[PDB]
Amino acid sequence: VHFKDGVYENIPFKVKGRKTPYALSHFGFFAIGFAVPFVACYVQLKKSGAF
Amino acid sequence: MTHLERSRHQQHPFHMVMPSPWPIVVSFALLSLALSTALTMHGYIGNMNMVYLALFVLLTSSILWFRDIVAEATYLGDHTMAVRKGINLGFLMFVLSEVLIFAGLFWAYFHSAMSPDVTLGACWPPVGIEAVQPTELPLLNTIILLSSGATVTYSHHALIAGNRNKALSGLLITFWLIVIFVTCQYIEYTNAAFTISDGVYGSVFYAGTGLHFLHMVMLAAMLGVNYWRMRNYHLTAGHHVGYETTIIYTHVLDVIWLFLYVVFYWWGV
Amino acid sequence: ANKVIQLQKIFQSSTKPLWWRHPRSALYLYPFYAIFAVAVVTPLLYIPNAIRGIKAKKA
Amino acid sequence: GRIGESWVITEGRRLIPEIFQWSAVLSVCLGWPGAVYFFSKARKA
Amino acid sequence: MVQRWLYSTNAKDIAVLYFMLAIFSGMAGTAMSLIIRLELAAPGSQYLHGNSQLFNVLVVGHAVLMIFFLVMPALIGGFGNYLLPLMIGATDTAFPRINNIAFWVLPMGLVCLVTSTLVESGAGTGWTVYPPLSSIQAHSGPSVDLAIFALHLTSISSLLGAINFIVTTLNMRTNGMTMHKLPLFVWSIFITAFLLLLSLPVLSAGITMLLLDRNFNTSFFEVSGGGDPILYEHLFWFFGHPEVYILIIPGFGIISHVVSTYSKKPVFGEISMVYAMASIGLLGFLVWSHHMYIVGLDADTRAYFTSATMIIAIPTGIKIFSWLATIHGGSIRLATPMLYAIAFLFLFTMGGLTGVALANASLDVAFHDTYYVVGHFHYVLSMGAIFSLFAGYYYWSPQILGLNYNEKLAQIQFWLIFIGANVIFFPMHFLGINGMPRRIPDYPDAFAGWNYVASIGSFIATLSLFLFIYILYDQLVNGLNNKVNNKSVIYNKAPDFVESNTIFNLNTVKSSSIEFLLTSPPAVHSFNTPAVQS
Amino acid sequence: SPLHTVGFDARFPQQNQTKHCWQSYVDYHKCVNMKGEDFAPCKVFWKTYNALCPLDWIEKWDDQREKGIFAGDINSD
Amino acid sequence: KFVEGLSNNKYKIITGAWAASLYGSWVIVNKDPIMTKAQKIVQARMYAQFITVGLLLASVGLSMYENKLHPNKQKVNEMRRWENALRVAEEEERLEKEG
Amino acid sequence: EHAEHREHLKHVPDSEWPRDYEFMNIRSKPFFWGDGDKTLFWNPVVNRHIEHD
Amino acid sequence: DVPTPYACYFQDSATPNQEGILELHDNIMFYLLVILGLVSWMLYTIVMTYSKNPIAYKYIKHGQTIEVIWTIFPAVILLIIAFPSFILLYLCDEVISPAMTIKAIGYQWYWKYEYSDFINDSGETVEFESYVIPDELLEEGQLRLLDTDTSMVVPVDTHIRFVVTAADVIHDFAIPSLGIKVDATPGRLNQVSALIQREGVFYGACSELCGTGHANMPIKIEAVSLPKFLEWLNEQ
Ligand code: HEA
Ligand code: HEA
Ligand code: CUA
Ligand SMILES: [Cu+2]
Ligand SMILES: [Mg+2]
Repeated sequence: VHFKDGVYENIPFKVKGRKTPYALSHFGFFAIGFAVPFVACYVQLKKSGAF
Repeated sequence: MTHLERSRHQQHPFHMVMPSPWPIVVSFALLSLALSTALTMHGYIGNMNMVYLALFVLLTSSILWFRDIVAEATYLGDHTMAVRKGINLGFLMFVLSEVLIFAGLFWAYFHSAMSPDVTLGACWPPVGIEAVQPTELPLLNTIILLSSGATVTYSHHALIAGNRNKALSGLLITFWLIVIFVTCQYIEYTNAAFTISDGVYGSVFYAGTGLHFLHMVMLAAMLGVNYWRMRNYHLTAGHHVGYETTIIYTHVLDVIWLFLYVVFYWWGV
Repeated sequence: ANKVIQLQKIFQSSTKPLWWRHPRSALYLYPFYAIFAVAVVTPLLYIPNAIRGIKAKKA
Repeated sequence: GRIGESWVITEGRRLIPEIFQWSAVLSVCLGWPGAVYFFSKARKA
Repeated sequence: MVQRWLYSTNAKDIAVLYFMLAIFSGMAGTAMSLIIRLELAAPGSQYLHGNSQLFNVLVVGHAVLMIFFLVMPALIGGFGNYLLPLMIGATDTAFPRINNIAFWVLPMGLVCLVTSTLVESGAGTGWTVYPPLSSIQAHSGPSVDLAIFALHLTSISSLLGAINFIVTTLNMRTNGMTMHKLPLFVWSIFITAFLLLLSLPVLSAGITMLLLDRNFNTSFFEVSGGGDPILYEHLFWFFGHPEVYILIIPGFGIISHVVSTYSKKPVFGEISMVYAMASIGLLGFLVWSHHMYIVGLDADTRAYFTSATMIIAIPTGIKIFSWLATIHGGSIRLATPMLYAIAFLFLFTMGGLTGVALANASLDVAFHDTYYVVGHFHYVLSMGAIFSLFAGYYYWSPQILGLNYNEKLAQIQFWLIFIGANVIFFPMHFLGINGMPRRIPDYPDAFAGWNYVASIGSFIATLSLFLFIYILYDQLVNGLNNKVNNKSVIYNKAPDFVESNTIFNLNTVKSSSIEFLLTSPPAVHSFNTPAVQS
Repeated sequence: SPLHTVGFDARFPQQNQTKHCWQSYVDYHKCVNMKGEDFAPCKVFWKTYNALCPLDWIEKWDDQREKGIFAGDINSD
Repeated sequence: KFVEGLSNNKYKIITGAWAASLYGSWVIVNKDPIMTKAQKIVQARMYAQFITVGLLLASVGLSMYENKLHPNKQKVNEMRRWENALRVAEEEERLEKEG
Repeated sequence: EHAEHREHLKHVPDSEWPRDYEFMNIRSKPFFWGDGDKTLFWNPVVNRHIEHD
Repeated sequence: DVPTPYACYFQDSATPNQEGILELHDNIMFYLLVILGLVSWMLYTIVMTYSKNPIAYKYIKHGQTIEVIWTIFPAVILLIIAFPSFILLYLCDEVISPAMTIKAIGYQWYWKYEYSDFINDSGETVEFESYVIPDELLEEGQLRLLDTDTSMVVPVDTHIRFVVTAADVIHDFAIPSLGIKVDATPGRLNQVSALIQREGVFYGACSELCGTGHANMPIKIEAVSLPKFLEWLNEQ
């Protein structure tokens, strides 16, 4: 089966027809991407000293 | 012929593979294997049961992948001559990558051998370590690879010719020949004066010979699969790319064994 | 035992995917799905025990 | 060329104003460490 | 949709996933660069109080994450997987499940690298993970084992992609592509895929020797016991220089294409340029120990390597001279990938000149493990590979994604990353020649100014990436409105002078490769029939 | 005024000197075990190893010589 | 009496003879213009390694043909180096005393 | 010949086994399988751990 | 000798090797700045006179004359650059006839210096472990993180060759003022030479990763005159 082609059927994100705004998913992706070293720093700063 | 029954085909010789779930599963199994063998090397989990099942699920996913590729290659029938030359060149480049791992091991041996450290007694082989003499068991399992190459090349040239009773006899006796090689190699390992921890000599010696050991047990599994699909009439007289693949592999394994054997058993003692 | 053209006539003439198209391919994939799900979900419950640092109970 | 204002003059007129602005953009693409050193307390500011 | 994104043996829908992990890991790596340069902003124990092991963990995470999970995916994996079948007319690549498993064994290397930085304080060695700093006596724990299992998985991914690329442009070319008629990015991906399978076997052999003398009691680099740690430096840097030549050669291909198409001129001597690039590839193996001028080599072999690294330096010079020759005499349309292409030339020539200042084995004794080296590679790696990455995205994604971006936001993003990254790595040279060593948490408080200037710059270089994230969002939800409502640029190749508008609407795209003739987002079976060429 | 030391040996002119110390030590123990048990101008070797290689190496090699697990054996009977 | 100099380089002559053996087998087998490249390469490789490991035992017979002429080596070259190491100490400290 | 030699060195009492060198029998960390001092093909006749008297 | 805030040049000369390194770096930068200036000038001239160019000379794609001149010019400049670095590399390993020797063996997060040229007529070798002063016991004028409670002290105007090694993780003996930088790997001794031409202090740091205490690992070398060094060595 050849999957049908369009302007928004090339990416894994669904953008147009949703229930939530797209900014939620699009900025939460880079929120968890930008906050994985912060949670590494937190789990490393509770293991040795304080914080 | 008619345009109407020419446009009902592929329009280019190359392969169009249907979406198959064996990159994702074997990648899952590779992740589980890596994490479990990083986790059991420090006593976090109790036994080696979990690295055993991780290695087993990797093995059975990859053999299901090879089941899918033999079904697609000889049942659905897509491996035309362009795809055959493609997978042939791909296997050639993969084996060119394997021999560079062997070259890195030989670099380790040469660098710690021809400039020996002052803690080894400044002599290669080091003091006290009774080195393996190259003329007893190394001579048998360096002539057995040449005999294996000779019988696998006449089994190949009998497969191209047309006789079945010769092209099957050569494959059966090369399988039993190299498994006799593997068993006497294990016999050589289980009575040797040095272990893998005894100095740097035992370390790099067992690293090189053990990598060649694992390579030929993988070759023996490949040749068992090839003998099964030669008995079950999959291999033809002009479309045996999965057998030319393994004879290229066993001949380059023979020559890398002779390199490893010469500089690991004659010059290095 | 020269059973390649019958397998080809079966394998071309179906709609099911390729890893489910064989007759005896039910005995190869259900226990595989079971043991694969077990074998890959199981270190992800031992990883927080490693993050907390508590080792095994061996010896 | 043969007839017209000479090529030396008509390309000097094009390029001589370009040398000073090249020197400006290079003196501010490599010379801003001088401008940040000039205001700090190491120069007894 | 599960069979289109999880099984998905189609080289167009694997490159998007490559790019998604690329932007995810690049965000994580620049969060680590922000945390590093935020802690190094002032002497005395800043934000992470004490705890130098955490800083070592953060710097190895930044280095290895941003090398092996942003630059190598978003240059080799993503761009090669989307464009190498789409420039030579293959319907898509050979061995499709191989470049599906390459992508799908990337993020498990990522998750084991992430969970390596949590267990038993952590792997801190730097990305050049050395013994006996990483052997079990001086570094105990299962951390660096997961940290190098990540390198095993990324190594396997890149080699499988290399074999995939090599066979798919050695056999499935279109009807008229001869052995020397390919566009130069195909040649870059070609030669890079050769250097991968000629180099990284040695890497994986050396690092699995490191693993089985950590845990399996062998003695490759454990020195009291026979071995030597110099053998790891040899076995690592034999990959370590071909790795960055792998990371920079598709950058040369991308920059060649964008300066060819934004100046309305073919590249000056494409055959001599591809000969220079191929000789750079086959010569980059012979200079692997210019990172080891200090450890105790003889002056004779040091003389050989400082002879050979300058012959490494010359064909990059003739490539940059051909770039100046092919932008000379053009009709340069200064759009946002052409701006990145223009900045790459200057900001890589600067790093290459300080690199040949480093390449003298005489002069490397004053500069080794010193912030001069950081100023060199954070030019030629950062500005080089990522200005080529931005000049790849801003030039190709209107064709791939099919949604036109905003133009003025792209130009403020370029000028913000240009200013705010030129202010970081330029004081690193003064920190280097004044005497600051590498990998210190912080420093003796003499040179307290240039670190503060670099830290006030890194916030600009992070804010420009936040604006790039907003550019991605504004492209994804306002693509068609940026097509219509006159916020973007629509034609990358302008109409020529004496050509009418009614005549430009006949021949819209004057390309020289296939990619700008396919429709925005292209069909899943683009070349049903082969694409002929004479 | 004087500050004399080992000078420059012609056998080992490289940057490394580990073979130079190990050979000078093993040849000190090869002079003073063989020709005469102690009276000599082979105090040159003693001067050389005690000038060149560190005290932890000398202590490790002397305890290895006492236990008999020395690497390059010194022709002892 | 030539055994000394061209048995010091055993593993140079063996390796050069292996390369020349594969070349002189390949140029023989490739003149047959009917086969695949791969079959020619593996047959040449087999002939080459057979003659090479056949020469490896001829060098063993030659190795004890050298060993009767120079008994118990690796241990009396060490003492020649030791005599040159003791002379360099005595020659030096005698002029240290009288210089 | 090697089999009769291994039967010769079977009955040797273990303190008569020679004290051998620093590089032989290195143990950085203990082996995670077995008792702690046992490799894969560890023959208990030819590869004894002397434990330094 | 010591670093200075907002400096953009070398820690200044002490040794002939560092003087040669400074002269060589200025010669290399003098040959590099022509190339940087003409590359920046070519880029500026092109992008500010061909942006306002409406047509493009698309029929200029090769020329052999200018191609071979821009491929034979970097070979010439790189030969002129490589011509004195061979002289420096082959003279900075010339350690013929040094006066005295030092061992500088580096442990975990400190150094241990030892002199064993036997003119200390107490009889013994002299060693001292050379820990960093921890940064709360500093007393009103002491340079932070690169001071030392027990300095190494060397003489002026004698060639001194010191070997270096470790007992652990690979360290580096690195002083940028004396121009000396050599990796102390735990397996081998590595020797480098020096001729310090003036009295005074010289500071340096470890320049290889050691682990947690990489920053807290300095080198302090006071160079005094020869009678004061003889008095110090006899007294200590
Ligand atoms: C990929 C290579 C790479 C890049 C780009 C960078 C960029 C940065 N690095 Fe560095 N760094 C290294 C690799 C890199 N680094 C290596 C190998 C070391 C040596 C480690 C060691 O030896 O111990 C090192 C060391 C190092 C040091 C020296 C510390 C020391 O060793 O003492 C510092 C200090 O400032 C630092 C921080 C930063 C910061 C703030 C940036 C900023 O420039 C980050 C900002 C970057 C961007 C904004 C780029 C855009 C990002 C995207 C995600 C774009 C997405 C686009 C597409 C996918 C098309 N890293
Ligand atoms: C992206 C990979 C990459 C690339 C392309 C380069 C480019 C070069 N590098 Fe770099 N380098 C690194 C990656 C790279 N480097 C890394 C990762 C480190 C740190 C490793 C660590 O952790 O220790 C490092 C540090 C480093 C070292 C190690 C120093 C040390 O650690 O002690 C050396 C040594 O020779 C070096 C030299 C060079 C040279 C001569 C080039 C040349 O290829 C540059 C070529 C470009 C030009 C030459 C300019 C353009 C040419 C002209 C304008 C013509 C005229 C020029 C001349 C006549 C010279 N750099
Ligand atoms: Cu010692 Cu860093
Ligand atoms: Cu390099
Ligand atoms: Mg270093």
